[PDB]
Amino acid sequence: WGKDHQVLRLSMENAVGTVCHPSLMNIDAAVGGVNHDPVEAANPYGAYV
Amino acid sequence: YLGRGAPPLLDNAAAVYLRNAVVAGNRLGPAQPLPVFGCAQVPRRAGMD
Amino acid sequence: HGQDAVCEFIATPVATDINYFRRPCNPRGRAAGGVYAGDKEGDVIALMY
Repeated sequence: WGKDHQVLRLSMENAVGTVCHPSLMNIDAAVGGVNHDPVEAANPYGAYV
Repeated sequence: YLGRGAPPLLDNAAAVYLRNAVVAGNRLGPAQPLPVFGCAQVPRRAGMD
Repeated sequence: HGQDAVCEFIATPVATDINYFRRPCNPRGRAAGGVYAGDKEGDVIALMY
């Protein structure tokens, strides 16, 4: 109920401004920011072609 | 799409296709493009309750 | 019983939810008031149509 006791609704077509913007595909800050302090061998089985 | 902090989609058709699919009628949606220097200019509506 | 009142019918989509109707709302479908106008000149008559 919004202000005024009006019963309201959101749903998920409502998230199109957030997740349908090309911020979803931008991770370069993440992949570089987790890169530092290198990590051990990961048993590159499913990790290697 | 009211700000710019996002490197866009690399297909320029994809970018403009999705921008104005989202931005089409949004209550926040930019009135005129996001000026390079300027305010994002949320449209003002004839009335509010 | 008293002065006969007069009912009037505005054809509406059957698929208009009952919730816009479980409230004081406007019979036409949209707020027409000049109470809501922003006094930005043409607000009322934009506020409406």
